[PDB]
Amino acid sequence: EIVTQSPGTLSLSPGERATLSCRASQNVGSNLLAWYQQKPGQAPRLLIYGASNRATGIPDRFSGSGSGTDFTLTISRLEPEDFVVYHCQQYGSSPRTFGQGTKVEIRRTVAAPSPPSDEQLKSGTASVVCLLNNFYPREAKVQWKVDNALQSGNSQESVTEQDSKDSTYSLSSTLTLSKADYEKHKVYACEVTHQGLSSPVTKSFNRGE
Amino acid sequence: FLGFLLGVGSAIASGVAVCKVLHLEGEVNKIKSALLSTNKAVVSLSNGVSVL
Repeated sequence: EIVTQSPGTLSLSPGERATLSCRASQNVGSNLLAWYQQKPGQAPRLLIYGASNRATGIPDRFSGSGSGTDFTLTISRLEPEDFVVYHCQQYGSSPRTFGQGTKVEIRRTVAAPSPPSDEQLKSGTASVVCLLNNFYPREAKVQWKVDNALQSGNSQESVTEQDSKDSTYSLSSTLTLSKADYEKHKVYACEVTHQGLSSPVTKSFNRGE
Repeated sequence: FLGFLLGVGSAIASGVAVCKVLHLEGEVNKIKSALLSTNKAVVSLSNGVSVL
């Protein structure tokens, strides 16, 4: 009834074997477990029904196994089109419950990474950006520094999707502060950790253009 | 008429067997859950038989 999936994100090179787990709080009646594949921004596609039977037209690289509490979806060798989300649904009891989903992402070499505004300050609030680019290992931008001091709850992170032919790209971090705090300080430093790099880059943020 | 040479069968023996299987624990619950979103589904009973 609970059916939780594992792991949250799967990092595997193309052509490798993928193993996705779906566990249940209690035994699923009649092994009525289904696996769906969902591409970004479209309807799910049914892969497996009955926990072992693959649907019509599905390539035989997708297979299902398991019983009772634990079920597994295996992709024998991943195609480039296979790096999408995968859901497990139980339908041996009412109500039918899905899983949280598992993301399969391309694994690659480690990364290649390539002040306040006036009008906004004039307009009141201000937002300082800490941006990055083509990078792989999912950890981009960590901490802010307002006059050598850390802050929490006033910054928002927002990342992109993996690239098509380089499997990379990066995150945007916006620090929002009112006009009473943007002009109150004159430095907006930043420390990044594990960018596939050596030291945090471009941490100079003198108030002014 | 050679009807006295015919054998003696049991017409609803197979159906009565399915009725008896349906009385086992959880069989009716399996059918009820299967017929939740549709009027027609295939159910595998405890004895390994799949029945519409």
